[PDB]
Amino acid sequence: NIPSLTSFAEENNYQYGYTYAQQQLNKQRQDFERVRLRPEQLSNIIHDESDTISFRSNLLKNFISSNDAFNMLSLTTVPCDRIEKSRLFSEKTIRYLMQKQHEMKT
Amino acid sequence: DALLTNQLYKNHELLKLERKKTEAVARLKSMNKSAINQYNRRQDKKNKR
Amino acid sequence: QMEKLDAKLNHLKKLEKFMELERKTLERQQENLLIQRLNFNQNSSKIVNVLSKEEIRSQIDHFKSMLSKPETLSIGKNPF
Amino acid sequence: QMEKLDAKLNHLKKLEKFMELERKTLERQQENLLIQRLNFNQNSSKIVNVLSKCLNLISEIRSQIDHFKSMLSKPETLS
Amino acid sequence: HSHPSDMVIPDHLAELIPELYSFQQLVDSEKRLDHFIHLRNLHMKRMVAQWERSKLSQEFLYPHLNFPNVKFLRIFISNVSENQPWNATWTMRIEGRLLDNVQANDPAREKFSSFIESIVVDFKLESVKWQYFDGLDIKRVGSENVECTISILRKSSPEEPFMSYSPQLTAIIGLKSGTSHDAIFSIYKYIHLNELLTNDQVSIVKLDTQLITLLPSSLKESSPDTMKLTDLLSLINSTHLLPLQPIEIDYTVRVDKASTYGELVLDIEVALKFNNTQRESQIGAAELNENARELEQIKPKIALQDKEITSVLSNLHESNKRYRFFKKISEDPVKALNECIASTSNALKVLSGDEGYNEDMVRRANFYKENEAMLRENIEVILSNGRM
Amino acid sequence: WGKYQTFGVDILAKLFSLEKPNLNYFKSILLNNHKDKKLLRRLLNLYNRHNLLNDVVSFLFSAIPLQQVLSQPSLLIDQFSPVISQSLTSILVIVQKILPFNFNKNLPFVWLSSEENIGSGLLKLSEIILNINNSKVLLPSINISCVQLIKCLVEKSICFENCLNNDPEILKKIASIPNLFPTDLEIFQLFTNPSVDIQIINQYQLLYNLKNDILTNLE
Repeated sequence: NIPSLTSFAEENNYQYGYTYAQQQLNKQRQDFERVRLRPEQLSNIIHDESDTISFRSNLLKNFISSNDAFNMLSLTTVPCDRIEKSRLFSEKTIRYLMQKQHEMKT
Repeated sequence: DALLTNQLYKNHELLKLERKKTEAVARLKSMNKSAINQYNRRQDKKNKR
Repeated sequence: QMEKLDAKLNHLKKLEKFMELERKTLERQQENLLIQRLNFNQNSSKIVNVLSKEEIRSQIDHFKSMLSKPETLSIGKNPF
Repeated sequence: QMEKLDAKLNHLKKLEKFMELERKTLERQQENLLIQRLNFNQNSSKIVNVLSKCLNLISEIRSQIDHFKSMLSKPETLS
Repeated sequence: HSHPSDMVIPDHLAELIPELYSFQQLVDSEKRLDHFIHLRNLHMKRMVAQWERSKLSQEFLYPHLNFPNVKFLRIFISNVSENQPWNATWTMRIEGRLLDNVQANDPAREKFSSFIESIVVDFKLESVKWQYFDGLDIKRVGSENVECTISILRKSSPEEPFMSYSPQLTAIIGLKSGTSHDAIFSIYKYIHLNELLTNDQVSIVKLDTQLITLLPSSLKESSPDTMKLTDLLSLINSTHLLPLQPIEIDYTVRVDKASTYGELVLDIEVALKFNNTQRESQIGAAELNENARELEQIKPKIALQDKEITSVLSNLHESNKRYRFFKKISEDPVKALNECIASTSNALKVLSGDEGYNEDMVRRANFYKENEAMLRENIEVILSNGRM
Repeated sequence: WGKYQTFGVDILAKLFSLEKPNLNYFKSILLNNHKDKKLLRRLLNLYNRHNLLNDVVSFLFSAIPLQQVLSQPSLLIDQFSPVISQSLTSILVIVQKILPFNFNKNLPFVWLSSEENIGSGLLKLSEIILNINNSKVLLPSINISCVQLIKCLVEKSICFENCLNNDPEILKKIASIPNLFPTDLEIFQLFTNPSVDIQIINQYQLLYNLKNDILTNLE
């Protein structure tokens, strides 16, 4: 097949109305461009991450994540002088930067 | 899609090639037709004399 | 860390470029040697098959006998 | 990320050693080229020398053999 | 669930924490490092495959100049002939001497007896063979003279692929010996430089005056036949190749000369199981498999680190959400405390499934005075269709 | 991740097939009725010379998964042959019919030696595709597309250097690409196997004749 560019012309094709070579080329045209342009009627209809995203699950997760983070704010009756600060380094990041600074003189 | 792409690239090259063929074809006709008509007119005024 | 990474990367890339250039040069010199050898042997065989048409019999047979057995080098170990 | 990078930067040394293997192989090919060049030079020189001996002992025809002597007088016989 | 989305720390965190650029261009600095390993691996898959193809070639067969598998061995062609008037004696001999620091009376020496494939001295008295001692001692009777063509076959083991060629092929190729790959490659590179390649297909090859004598017995010198290359490649396999390598020397045993036990020279060399072991086509494959085992050892420690990288990235996004929620409140605590309520009851209306207008908005009368436009449309639409 | 970029390399492959208005508009955009003259000259310098051309060619060198099909052997090329074929067709159109003067930077040189070595990737891909069909429709076109693309990139790099004449030591830097320019042994292999084509070994032998003309002009 792989019919033509002349078979795609408007003269050899039907229009809103109101030969043999044309009716032979339009067989191969409709038999080529209906196995090429047909959509996939099976799975892999996900196509990406941002099509199977769920508004209901994210809305439920945000309803939980706002409620518990607001219960963290108001109901935690620890005064501001008593809120102890967290460490800016870990127990492993403080070992690796003692190791690499020891090995930095090479 | 790949085969029709390759056919789309095939068709442009064929079309470009044909013109310079038919430029040689059409000039072959008319200049020979000129050379025919010159070979006609070589004898035309000859017999008048 | 980024400086040591880019230093070793640049060194390995320059080593790759040098090895590639030397391999290309070796392949070129091998092909040129083979071409020159074919040319020399073809020319010598052509002029000896032309030239053959006493003493000239002995010298022509000497050159054809030397051409019949090309030789190589004596490469071995050192006994003493 | 730095612990991830240091593993590959320790991995690079074997790929460095493969370059030394390639340098060994290229030096061996250089040895081959030198030995084949030496075996070519002496054979070409011996053949052109006994060719000169034949043209010394050999003496539409004269101009042909003199053209052959113009050929093999200098080592242009590769051309 | 390999999400491509959450490998990006796009703008809102990198502007606040400037180390994230120092993180991100770290990761990109890794991504061009591993790719450099990848172009390395396709390099090491190449050169080994380059060398197993060129294993047969003499680029890696004749140079072995660390230790070549060759030991030279000289041979005296001796002749003792006495008891003649000056019974003509014919004590002809062949003596083998290994070129080393070795002696003549050395016990268990690599002579021409312990290590020679064959020495077939073809005499003109009676011809002798050598089926695979301190010397070759031949003596028959006779009177005048004897000439013997001394022929030495080298140790023609199957692991020395350097074989001789035809007397014609040496004149055109230039190699008095070599492998079959040189015999298949030298005429191939000879064809292209003198345009003997033809087209009708690449298989057809014009023959030459130097190529008609390649097959003289096959009768192709009678017709300049531009034939296929297939007949040429099927020609040079046993029509010219593999003579079991002979050396020859012509000499006569003389009637009056005394001896040649210490006077004559020869040149024959030979151990062989070294250079075919440490080849680059197998050492490179062993190094490739070593680096592959090292990659498969180093990979799960990388995967266990990537697990924790993703688990810390998820916590970074979760903490970013709570930082934004705690900052928008602290900036304006009356407008954020109206957006926190109006997006909580609306977050319940959607999750419950209910819909519609706000009940307390449409209950008043100014709603139907500001929406005077759409009601005159909808009342006519419902009345004209007959549903009012 | 998602095949959405593979739709763009077909829009660019089919819209380059007309030398009428399509390729004229693409030419005047990539190289350079009375108000859009002001609009186009406003949009072109709002896009941050010749950033558009190298961006389009570098994106078309993306979506050809060289790293993925060369990491692990026939399934991935049998799945991605149309996108590879149309991407190579688009790059061949841009190389042959757009690049031949207002340039000020050597674009085929910075594509050939951009530390990713896409020419070696195309050569290994041609080796891979040549080692499946002889040992599944588009592959004879893809082989010739790869080899002709490498040849046209090298020749246009040398031609751009001859036109610009600012970097004289590039004949070393072109010949110092670690897996370009296939050796004489694999071409010796290709001239013996009957399962190969005629145009494949023709493109290979003119690539080798380009390789020899590199080394002759080198010194």
